[PDB]
Amino acid sequence: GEWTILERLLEAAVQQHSTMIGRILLTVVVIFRILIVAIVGETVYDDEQTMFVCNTLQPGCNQACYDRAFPISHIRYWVFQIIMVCTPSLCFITYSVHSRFYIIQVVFRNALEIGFLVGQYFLYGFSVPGLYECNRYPCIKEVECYVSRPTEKTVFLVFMFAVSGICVVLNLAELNHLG
Amino acid sequence: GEWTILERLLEAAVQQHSTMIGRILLTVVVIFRILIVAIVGETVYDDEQTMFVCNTLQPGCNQACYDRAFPISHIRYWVFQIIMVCTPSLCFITYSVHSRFYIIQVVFRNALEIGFLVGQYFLYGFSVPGLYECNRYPCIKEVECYVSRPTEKTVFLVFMFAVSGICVVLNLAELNHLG
Amino acid sequence: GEWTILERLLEAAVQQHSTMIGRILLTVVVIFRILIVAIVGETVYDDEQTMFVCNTLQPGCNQACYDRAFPISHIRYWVFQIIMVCTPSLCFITYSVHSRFYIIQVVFRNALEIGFLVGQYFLYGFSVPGLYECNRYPCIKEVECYVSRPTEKTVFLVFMFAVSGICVVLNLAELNHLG
Amino acid sequence: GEWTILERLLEAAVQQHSTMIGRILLTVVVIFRILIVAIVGETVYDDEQTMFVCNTLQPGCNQACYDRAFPISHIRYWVFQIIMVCTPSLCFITYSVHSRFYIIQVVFRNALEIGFLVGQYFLYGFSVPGLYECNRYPCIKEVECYVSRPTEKTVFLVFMFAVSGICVVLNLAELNHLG
Amino acid sequence: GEWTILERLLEAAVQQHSTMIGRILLTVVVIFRILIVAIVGETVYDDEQTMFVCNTLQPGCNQACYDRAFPISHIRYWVFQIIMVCTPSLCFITYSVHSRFYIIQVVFRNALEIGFLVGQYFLYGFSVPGLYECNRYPCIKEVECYVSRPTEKTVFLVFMFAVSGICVVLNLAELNHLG
Amino acid sequence: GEWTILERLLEAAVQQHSTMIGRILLTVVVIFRILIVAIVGETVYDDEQTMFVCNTLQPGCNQACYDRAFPISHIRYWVFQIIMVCTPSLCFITYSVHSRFYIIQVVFRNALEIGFLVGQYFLYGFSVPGLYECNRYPCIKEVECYVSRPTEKTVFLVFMFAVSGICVVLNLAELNHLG
Amino acid sequence: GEWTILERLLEAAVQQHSTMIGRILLTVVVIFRILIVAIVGETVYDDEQTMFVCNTLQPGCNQACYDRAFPISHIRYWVFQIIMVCTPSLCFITYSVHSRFYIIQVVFRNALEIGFLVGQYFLYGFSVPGLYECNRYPCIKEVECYVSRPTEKTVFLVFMFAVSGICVVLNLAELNHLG
Amino acid sequence: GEWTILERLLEAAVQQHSTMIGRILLTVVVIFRILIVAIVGETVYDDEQTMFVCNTLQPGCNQACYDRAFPISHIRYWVFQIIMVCTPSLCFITYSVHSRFYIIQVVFRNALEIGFLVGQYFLYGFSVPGLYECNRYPCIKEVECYVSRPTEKTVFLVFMFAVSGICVVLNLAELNHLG
Amino acid sequence: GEWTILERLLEAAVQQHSTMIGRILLTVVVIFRILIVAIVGETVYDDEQTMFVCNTLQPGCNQACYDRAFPISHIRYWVFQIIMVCTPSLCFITYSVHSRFYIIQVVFRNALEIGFLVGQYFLYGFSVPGLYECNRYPCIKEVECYVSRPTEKTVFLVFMFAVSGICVVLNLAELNHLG
Ligand SMILES: CC(C)CCC[C@@H](C)[C@H]1CC[C@H]2[C@@H]3CC=C4C[C@@H](OC(=O)CCC(=O)O)CC[C@]4(C)[C@H]3CC[C@]12C
Ligand SMILES: CC(C)CCC[C@@H](C)[C@H]1CC[C@H]2[C@@H]3CC=C4C[C@@H](OC(=O)CCC(=O)O)CC[C@]4(C)[C@H]3CC[C@]12C
Ligand SMILES: CC(C)CCC[C@@H](C)[C@H]1CC[C@H]2[C@@H]3CC=C4C[C@@H](OC(=O)CCC(=O)O)CC[C@]4(C)[C@H]3CC[C@]12C
Ligand SMILES: CC(C)CCC[C@@H](C)[C@H]1CC[C@H]2[C@@H]3CC=C4C[C@@H](OC(=O)CCC(=O)O)CC[C@]4(C)[C@H]3CC[C@]12C
Ligand SMILES: CC(C)CCC[C@@H](C)[C@H]1CC[C@H]2[C@@H]3CC=C4C[C@@H](OC(=O)CCC(=O)O)CC[C@]4(C)[C@H]3CC[C@]12C
Ligand SMILES: CC(C)CCC[C@@H](C)[C@H]1CC[C@H]2[C@@H]3CC=C4C[C@@H](OC(=O)CCC(=O)O)CC[C@]4(C)[C@H]3CC[C@]12C
Ligand SMILES: CC(C)CCC[C@@H](C)[C@H]1CC[C@H]2[C@@H]3CC=C4C[C@@H](OC(=O)CCC(=O)O)CC[C@]4(C)[C@H]3CC[C@]12C
Ligand SMILES: CC(C)CCC[C@@H](C)[C@H]1CC[C@H]2[C@@H]3CC=C4C[C@@H](OC(=O)CCC(=O)O)CC[C@]4(C)[C@H]3CC[C@]12C
Ligand SMILES: CC(C)CCC[C@@H](C)[C@H]1CC[C@H]2[C@@H]3CC=C4C[C@@H](OC(=O)CCC(=O)O)CC[C@]4(C)[C@H]3CC[C@]12C
Repeated sequence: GEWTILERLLEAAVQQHSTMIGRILLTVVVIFRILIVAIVGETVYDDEQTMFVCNTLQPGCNQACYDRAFPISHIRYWVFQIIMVCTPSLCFITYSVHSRFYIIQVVFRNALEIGFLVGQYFLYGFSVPGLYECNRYPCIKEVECYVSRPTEKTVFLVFMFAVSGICVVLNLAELNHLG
Repeated sequence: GEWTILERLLEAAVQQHSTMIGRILLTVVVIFRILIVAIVGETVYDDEQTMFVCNTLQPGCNQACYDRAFPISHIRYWVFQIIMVCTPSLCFITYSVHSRFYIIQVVFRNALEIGFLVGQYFLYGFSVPGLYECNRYPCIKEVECYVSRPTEKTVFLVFMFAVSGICVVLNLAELNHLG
Repeated sequence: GEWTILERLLEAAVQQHSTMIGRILLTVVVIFRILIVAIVGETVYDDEQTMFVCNTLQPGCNQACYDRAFPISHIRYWVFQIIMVCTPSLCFITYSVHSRFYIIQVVFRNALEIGFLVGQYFLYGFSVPGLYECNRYPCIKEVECYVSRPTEKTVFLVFMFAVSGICVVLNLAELNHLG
Repeated sequence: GEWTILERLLEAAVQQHSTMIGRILLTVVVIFRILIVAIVGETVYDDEQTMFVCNTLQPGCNQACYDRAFPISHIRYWVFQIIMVCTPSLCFITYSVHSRFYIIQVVFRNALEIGFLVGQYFLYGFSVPGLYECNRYPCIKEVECYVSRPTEKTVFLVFMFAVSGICVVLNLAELNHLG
Repeated sequence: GEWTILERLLEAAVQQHSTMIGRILLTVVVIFRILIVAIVGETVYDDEQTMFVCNTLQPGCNQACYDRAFPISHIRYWVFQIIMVCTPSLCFITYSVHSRFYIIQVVFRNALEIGFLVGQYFLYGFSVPGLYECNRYPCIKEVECYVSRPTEKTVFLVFMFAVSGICVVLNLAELNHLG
Repeated sequence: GEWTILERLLEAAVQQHSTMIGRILLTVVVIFRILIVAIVGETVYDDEQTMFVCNTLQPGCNQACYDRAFPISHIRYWVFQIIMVCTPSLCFITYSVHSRFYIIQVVFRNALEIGFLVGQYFLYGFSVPGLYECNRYPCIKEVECYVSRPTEKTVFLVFMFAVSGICVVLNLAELNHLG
Repeated sequence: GEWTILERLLEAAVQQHSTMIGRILLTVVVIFRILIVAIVGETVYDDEQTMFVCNTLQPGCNQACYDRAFPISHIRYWVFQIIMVCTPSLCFITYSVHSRFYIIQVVFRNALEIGFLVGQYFLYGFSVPGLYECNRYPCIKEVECYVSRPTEKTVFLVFMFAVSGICVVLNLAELNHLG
Repeated sequence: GEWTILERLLEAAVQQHSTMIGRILLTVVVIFRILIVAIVGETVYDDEQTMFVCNTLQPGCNQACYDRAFPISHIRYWVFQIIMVCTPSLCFITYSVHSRFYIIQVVFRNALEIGFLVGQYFLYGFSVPGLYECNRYPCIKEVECYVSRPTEKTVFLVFMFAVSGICVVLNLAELNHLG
Repeated sequence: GEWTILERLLEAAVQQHSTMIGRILLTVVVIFRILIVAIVGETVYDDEQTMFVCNTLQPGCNQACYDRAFPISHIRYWVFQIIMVCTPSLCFITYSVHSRFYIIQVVFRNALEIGFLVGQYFLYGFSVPGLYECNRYPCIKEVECYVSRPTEKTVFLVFMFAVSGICVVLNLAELNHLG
């Protein structure tokens, strides 16, 4: 992934006036989200489908049950969330050199943070179990499948949920501050 | 992929005078297309032929049915589209330092955007199913094949179609603005 | 891993006034931790699950016993520790350009160093043996499993424990210096 | 490996006053060690365990005999040696901007060079044979194993020993020069 | 099978006085039962467990589901029935050379014929299907298994049931004849 | 197969008065049917299911398509026909020692010969092809299967049909002779 | 097995004077033991070691656990018992043509019948389970193994125990008769 | 094969008056044909299709090329020839107990011997080579196949041709003797 | 094995005058040797080389170590011994119909019995262990191999040694009787 283009864009997008809460929120976003996703998370989800196995002899059942158990990977959801959260801060380049803008940005950023947090709760939950039960064609009746590295993905889920809750609390604090 | 050469060329190609609609179009192109293709999309289509399987014993039938089901990969079509869309904006370097030019650029950019959107509709459609039916030599009669990660590629297709429709609407808005 | 973003952040975060002990601690952190993790350690833990084998015919027992023997990889724990240790020094950017701060930073850095050292002692220990005994479902009764590169991971464990003990001694020396 | 961080640190660490012998030693270190390890040596030791085979049917005997024959890889020992040798020259950044220092640096650098040369002689020797005899559990009695690319690793061993002997001779020449 | 010992015993056991119905019953028994079992039936049930397959990867599930689907083979039940039916006629050798005996023999032969016919109805039924559903340990949940030569074993079942019904009708005819 | 019991029964069953046509029919039956089935035919149909293959990866499709292509083996049909044809001649033992009988025997033997000849025509035909097309569950759509020793089974079919036609012509000749 | 030599020897050994109980015992021995072992039992124990499987990857563990679970096959024990029981009746040929002898024969036959019945109880028991637990070298710790055709061997065990108990009761009846 | 039925039939068929040449012909037939086919030849052609291999990956090509190279096995042709040659001598049982007959028998026996000798020359030839070239569907273009035990089948072919030529010479000698 | 030819020869060879000890010896030979070898022993040694395995990857090492561990099978040694022991009793047919002969026969029979008993002690011993150690070419150094059915072959060895010792004691008793 070409993270240096996003780095240079975020360097040119952090020149806008911000409050204390906004700078604490940017510090949490830079440290607890970007460096961890861009350094640690890529290799964890590397052998997700290679080391996914099911107890059957039916061709094509592994693909069906893997696609049914993990519709979207965690890492790609987090990368999309990171890109979308910083979008309101990237519209400053277009709107500047070319206080209502600040309020609109804050409102949109709060709505995005809450939407992504709720979507993360509904998509995944709080844990990744080590077994899965599958009843999708072409598999015959119900079969059982086994997952790769479930403990380290439960740890990743819990850590990301905690960081997103912190950023949501700071967003609501600043929203109350504006009034 | 060497995306930093395109970055430096687009940095030297965005010095041309543009309208408000043109800057909104460039912002949508930079955010919703380049960062997602250059960060997220490369790894999704990595095991497309390795995890493609068919129910047969005939040598060479997997290659024939994979080539018949996916004549061109989605990711390479999107990269070519990204390069071609920014071509009219890259001819400014040749035509400058060396308002009719602006109008010609707008006309060509609208024609390219509509051509690629229609070609994307005719090549792929709106969904990627999880099964395929193949009747190509050397396969005997019709055989059935199974696809890798179909839900996340339906999600990618829908997202790209929405972004291309937004950029087409802005292109027609600016075309009407010029008159 | 994108270590150059952390490099540029640590270049912009080392402009704070520091004592002699703090500069010796930063030199030990830069040399004995970052260059070794960022150059040497990545390739050692590359085939940890591919070259992990157990003596059984049960599908899914390799995944269960590998997840039970190594809940979190050493390399990811060390990367997270490196990021967290430098966090108090990365809050200077937010708190500066925007002596109590120095004392609070020292207290938090000492607490983090001791917490990570104790957690490393409780998670892993001092050696990595070459055999493992597993009694987790779906494995039948107890089975025996064999580990990849155990001597070079015992060497890595001992080296990291020695460096962390040195940095803890310097942190307590500076804490006594402040009084 | 992130060799550009070490490059930038060595660029900022070569601003210290040095003698003629010290500059010849730095030239030999830069050319005959860093460029060869950082360009040529990484790919040679890539399939060391994949292309290591033994004549047996016992599960887990390949891991035991590979770990017994190569406790530490040559390439990682050389990288650690390169980092440690340049450490005395990297303490100048801390000790400068913040002739006894020069003498202490020379003494420590000579001790490190001799220690690593003797350790390299005792760990490996002068050649890498193409056969190995193993009598480690779980292997039954003694078994025979075959090695990958032994001639090119004997060539690498001899070349590195010659370069280290040259740098040791220059270190003792400068030590005599100081008196 | 040593059928010639039974042949010589039945040659020495058919010297007893019998009625017309008893000789018709012996003719049906000799032709429609002994020659067909002793010539045709042995090879049909030769690959019953070798060509029995189930859709699973679990060791030991084939043995469990084959033992659950066919507790006793058809051919061995028929051989035991043939031996037991001729037992009352083989007690004449002991009771002769050494009309109440004739009546007791007829009563016992009728009871045996009806018992075996009812047991054959309850054990097997009228058809052998080509699929089986198994939920026995160590198989996980329910699995599906496929049978070898089901049409020719349905034909064998129907033929044997018809012959046994004919012999039962003749036994009841003679029982009524005695009064 | 225990053919010597049938031999001894046919030796004790050929003591009945017969015409010239009946003795020619018995000679054709003894030579062209019993010796060939009892010597030559057993080994030809030994590997019928072992050397039967289909082009698929579906478990259980070989059993389904083999059972659909050969509901009853040729050799077992011929053995049953041989036993049934000689049945009217085996009722002489019961009816003798214990000319209307001769006429009834001739009528029943002609009816059996014609019934078996017509059934052989409808079951099999005149040739055994080397390919088969199968569309039975669990096979997906239509698959193609290959047969073992088809030329030698076409030769066997033609030879048996010719011999049965000769015996039918002699049976009708004797039936006309009686009037 | 050459059962016709034993047949001819038992034909020449049954010319001795015997009582009513002795003839009933010989009838039970001839029918319920010899014909069933010589016709039915040989094929049941044909694939005992081929269809015996264990859940392991260790070479040589199948042989060790099969030899530990079935030290002597049931069928060979029954054949030896049949030969030994008829031995006292086969010494009449030597002692005749060449009432104390009759009494000695009865005493020895009763002792043999009781010894074999008790040995059968202690060797096997009353049932054959479908699972076995093995802890014999070279198997690692305890492993689990699966048995072939356990229900039909429990049926065989029960039938043989019932017949042996009947023959023991008749032997003790005749022993009391002699006084 | 049940050769004892043919033995007993040939014992009852050699009671006809014969000349010296006819008895020499019967001696050659009994010794050089029946004992060798009935003792030696059965096991040679046992693994003809199991040990027949071709250099391809196409399913079903082995069956096609084996059926094309050996339309009828040598051993079955020889058994049929043996049965047919003795047929004229087996019609004596029907024609006797029930010199023109002798002449008709001699004429038919000579015609059969010459027909079978010429058919053996045209079907097979004089040698069995060790390679075969096959261009039959489903094989792609021409493929090469390898034969099992070719030298011992060339020896068998030559021996049988010599014996058949001797019997043909004796048949023509006796035909000339009759005139 | 054609044991009925030996049966008929031993029936025609037991017409010679013999003493009481000679008839007891013939009874022990007929019962405890011929019926057990001809009924029980053939199937025990059926899978001796198929179920013999060694822990290696070297082609041809199984054949070498099996031939080194079992130079001659037990069953073939016992069959040869049975044939040779009865040879002196088979020379009576030649020497009769065509008391010094009796003495010479007794002397030769005693010498043969003692020679075979001593040879059996030196060839095999008293037990068959379950492991074997092999150091024969092409095996590399020493390897370990595992044996099939060792307990039932130790039982067979002990039983045969006991019977041979009984027959040797009776032979020496009769030798002393002659004087
Ligand atoms: C996360 C995905 C699924 C939807 C992403 C939608 C974005 C494309 C949204 C989120 C932030 C939104 C922007 C937030 C702020 C505004 C400012 C608004 O203009 C101003 O505040 C300045 C001019 C004025 O004062 O009216 C125009 C719309 C815009 C750009 C919004 C348009 C819709 C945006 C770009
Ligand atoms: C997407 C693929 C399949 C075709 C790509 C074709 C391009 C090579 C096209 C699209 C944009 C086009 C250019 C758009 C604008 C013009 C300007 C035109 O010149 C001017 O407007 C300036 C001089 C003048 O005023 O006449 C000369 C042709 C050119 C470069 C066009 C030539 C053909 C181009 C390069
Ligand atoms: C390692 C993981 C599991 C927890 C990481 C928690 C961090 C997010 C902690 C460790 C360092 C802490 C900071 C260390 C120093 C302080 C300074 C404190 O403010 C000051 O010293 C300046 C203003 C003043 O003088 O009060 C406010 C809290 C803060 C940022 C702390 C908040 C909590 C932080 C960021
Ligand atoms: C290779 C591994 C196994 C051990 C690496 C140990 C290093 C951490 C050693 C080697 C070089 C040593 C340094 C070489 C020079 C000196 C200078 C000495 O101070 C001075 O010369 C300046 C002040 C003065 O003049 O006293 C303080 C110790 C120090 C940093 C040494 C401390 C121990 C160091 C850092
Ligand atoms: C099929 C299996 C499960 C049970 C087999 C039981 C047999 C052992 C049965 C069936 C036939 C029975 C026999 C049928 C006839 C009689 C005759 C009866 O004696 C007489 O009729 C003659 C003396 C008299 O007139 O009393 C003594 C019992 C006996 C042998 C019966 C005893 C029990 C037998 C042998
Ligand atoms: C081939 C299969 C499917 C059916 C086999 C049916 C047989 C059991 C048939 C064919 C020959 C038939 C027999 C042919 C001749 C007669 C003679 C008939 O009696 C007599 O001719 C003698 C007494 C008299 O003169 O009436 C009684 C029926 C019976 C035995 C027939 C009964 C039915 C039989 C046995
Ligand atoms: C089942 C296995 C383990 C041991 C088999 C031992 C046999 C060899 C036993 C069982 C029956 C026994 C025989 C039973 C009867 C007698 C009769 C006895 O002589 C007589 O009764 C007749 C002369 C006399 O009246 O003394 C001599 C011993 C002998 C043959 C016994 C010797 C030992 C025998 C042969
Ligand atoms: C080898 C296969 C392909 C054909 C086998 C045909 C047989 C069935 C042939 C060969 C010998 C032939 C027989 C040879 C001798 C004669 C004698 C002939 O009658 C006599 O010689 C006696 C009465 C008389 O003198 O006319 C009637 C035909 C018959 C049986 C022939 C009929 C046709 C037979 C049986
Ligand atoms: C077991 C194998 C390895 C050697 C087998 C050798 C046999 C072929 C031996 C054992 C018994 C021997 C026979 C035992 C008895 C004698 C009798 C002897 O003649 C007589 O006693 C009758 C005439 C006379 O009184 O001299 C001639 C040799 C011969 C047949 C012996 C010749 C050698 C024989 C056949």
